[PDB]
Amino acid sequence: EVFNATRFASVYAWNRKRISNCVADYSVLYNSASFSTFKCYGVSPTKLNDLCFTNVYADSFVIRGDEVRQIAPGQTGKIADYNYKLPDDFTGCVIAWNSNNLDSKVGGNYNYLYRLFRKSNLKPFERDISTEIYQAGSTPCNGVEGFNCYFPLQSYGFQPTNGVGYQPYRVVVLSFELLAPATVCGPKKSTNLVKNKCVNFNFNGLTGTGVLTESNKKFLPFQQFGRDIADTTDAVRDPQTL
Amino acid sequence: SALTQPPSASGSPGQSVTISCTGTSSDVGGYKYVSWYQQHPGKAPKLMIYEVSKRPSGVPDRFSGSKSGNTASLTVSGLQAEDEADYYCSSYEGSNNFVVFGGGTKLTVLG
Amino acid sequence: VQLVESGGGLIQPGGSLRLSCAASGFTVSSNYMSWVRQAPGKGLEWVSVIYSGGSTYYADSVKGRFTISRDNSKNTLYLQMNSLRAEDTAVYYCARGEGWELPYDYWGQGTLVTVS
Amino acid sequence: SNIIRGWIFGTTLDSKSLLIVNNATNVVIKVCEFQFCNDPFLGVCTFEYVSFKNLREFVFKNIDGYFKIYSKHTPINLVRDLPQGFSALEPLVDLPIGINITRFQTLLAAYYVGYLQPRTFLLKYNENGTITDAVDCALDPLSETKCTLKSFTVEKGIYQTSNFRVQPTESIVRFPNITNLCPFG
Ligand SMILES: *[C@@H]1O[C@H](CO)[C@@H](O[C@@H]2O[C@H](CO)[C@@H](O)[C@H](O)[C@H]2NC(C)=O)[C@H](O)[C@H]1NC(C)=O
Ligand SMILES: *[C@@H]1O[C@H](CO)[C@@H](O[C@@H]2O[C@H](CO)[C@@H](O)[C@H](O)[C@H]2NC(C)=O)[C@H](O)[C@H]1NC(C)=O
Ligand SMILES: *[C@@H]1O[C@H](CO)[C@@H](O)[C@H](O)[C@H]1NC(C)=O
Ligand SMILES: *[C@@H]1O[C@H](CO)[C@@H](O)[C@H](O)[C@H]1NC(C)=O
Ligand SMILES: *[C@@H]1O[C@H](CO)[C@@H](O)[C@H](O)[C@H]1NC(C)=O
Repeated sequence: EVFNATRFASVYAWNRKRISNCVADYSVLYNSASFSTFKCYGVSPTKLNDLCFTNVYADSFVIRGDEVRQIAPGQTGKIADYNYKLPDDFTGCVIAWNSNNLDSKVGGNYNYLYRLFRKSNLKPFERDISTEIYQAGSTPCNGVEGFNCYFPLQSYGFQPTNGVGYQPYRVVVLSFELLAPATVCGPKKSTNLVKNKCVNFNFNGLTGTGVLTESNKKFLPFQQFGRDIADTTDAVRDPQTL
Repeated sequence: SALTQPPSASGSPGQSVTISCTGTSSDVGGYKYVSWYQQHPGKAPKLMIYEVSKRPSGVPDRFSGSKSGNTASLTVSGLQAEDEADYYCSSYEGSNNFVVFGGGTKLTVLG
Repeated sequence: VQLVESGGGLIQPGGSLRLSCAASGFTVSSNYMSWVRQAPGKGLEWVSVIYSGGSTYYADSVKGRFTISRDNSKNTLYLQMNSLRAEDTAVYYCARGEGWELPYDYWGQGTLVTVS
Repeated sequence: SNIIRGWIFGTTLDSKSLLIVNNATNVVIKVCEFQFCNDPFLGVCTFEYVSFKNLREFVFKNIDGYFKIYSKHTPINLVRDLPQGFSALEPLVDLPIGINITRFQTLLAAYYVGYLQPRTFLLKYNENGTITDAVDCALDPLSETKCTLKSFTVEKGIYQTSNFRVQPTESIVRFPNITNLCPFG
């Protein structure tokens, strides 16, 4: 939904999306080759599926080519200063890729506005959408936009023949929050099932070694183990085929 | 890399003269914005044509040359006795906010 | 837009000049500004910028040594330098503007600065 | 008439929580910091979910951020009050929300409301694994005996169950009468 969206959001209204109760296979998109860069910050590109965060945040905005390099932890640059201010301890992976084949259009794509000028940089992840026309000089503008008075936003107009420094690179940056139980985790493999062999099993929670034989014990619809009169494991419900 | 040009381009008074502005496609064929410059000897650096389809508020009209892809060119029409000066160029690199300029086009109008 | 620079001179390797461009006509706070210089008989040389969020940039020869600052209000505007060599003689001029976008249209009066 | 539908939880219950609507077509949940009226009733958000004659029991306990909701829709034909009898409760859901909950409510018959306590029961699982009976091991001497034996039938005799002591009533604290602050400066 977020990556393959048809309607991306402009950068002056840069987006955010809390995602919970998810199984997030980061690698099925890491091995996509449709990206310009998977520049993880805080963690590695792989070795995410073994992580369990509370929520992840999917920003969905588009920038130019060099503004990708602008996007990085604790940077100094127009977008990192007036549109999307990463904190320096940002835990995630910026995932940007050109869309000059997709979002560009003849004559230009004038639907994108970047925060042209404003008095000061933002807080981390501060979503500034206020369109208060720039105040400067010595007087408020009152809409006329006189000298030193300007609009805080500037249209892009993506021309399909613009260089890599001006081509649309739809960017989507993810963040990791840990507070509470973790509802988002990468998937877990599940091997084949071997019976009648002393194996070192590991069912979803519990471990141990034994010889798994097809039984006839009839658990209740919700149970997961069994136990013996001395509280030793005696049966396990196969979590793929019950 | 820099907007290097032939520093001397001449022509007859009243007719037109082309003052070029040449750099690499990393910028000149990338942005929407290129700005032109000119300086009468001693005068402050005076921009000529920014946002090539645009000019400043009251600056006269016989300016506004264009950008022909990888190479720009200023087309001054109606050369008058006040059209003798030095010309320059200006635009932006593709790195670290770097703003680029021209090598210095001394517009030598024949006296 | 009455901007009047002040502070040029001639400096042996080690000194530091602090220019002072008054900002009477145009706020430098909650605004932007750029510093430039021109070698006699040459196109311009961008030497410094100051964004609204205090961001700063310098060109090759001046990054790491050139240090621009200014007071909180629209009083003044500086350009400090360090480790001067014989290469840096060029007439100074102030340039109202910031980067390529929002071009340089308004300018200063010009302070003759010579480094050798 | 399927009246008692919803719930509400939390710690302030006004702009600062849970919810379980059942608005006649689709079970709902939420954790959005709702603003429900001070008189919630049904006429005629790091989470979400969609989809007398009956006694729809429940149990809610939120320990370690998990909000488990056991249940049982056991039926009856009764008109007065809680029908004496036994029916275990089978865990229905488990939400990993992690609020602090120290208040709740109801939406819309009767609805009794116990309060759990850190007991110690002796459950009797039958051949299927279904609980069939239990012995509150702090109820009465007979139950404490059934507990210490781990059996539901206690043969004649005399069994030792607990160790009884008197608890101290007062707290006598005597100290030498000194008022001078100690010369630590
Ligand atoms: C887990 O996924 C497996 C995937 O195969 C399911 O197994 C299938 O169950 C259907 C039941 O109609 C049968 O066709 C086969 O027994 C299995 N294979 C296929 C290809 O369908 C299994 O039902 C799933 N179980 C749970 C609890 O999700
Ligand atoms: C354990 O559960 C089984 C059902 O799974 C019970 O046995 C069934 O009881 C019903 C009565 O409603 C009979 O109609 C079935 O014929 C029984 N089937 C079998 C295979 O027993 C059983 O009674 C339960 N255990 C105990 C101790 O009652
Ligand atoms: C019931 O609640 C759900 C929860 O979102 C809502 O979508 C729906 O409109 C409500 N009404 C009906 C008739 O389902
Ligand atoms: C819940 O209580 C714990 C007790 O220390 C406290 O740390 C935490 O902030 C509380 N959270 C909420 C949401 O009330
Ligand atoms: C010693 O100094 C500390 C800090 O100034 C002060 O709190 C304390 O009262 C002093 N000792 C006495 C005996 O007053």
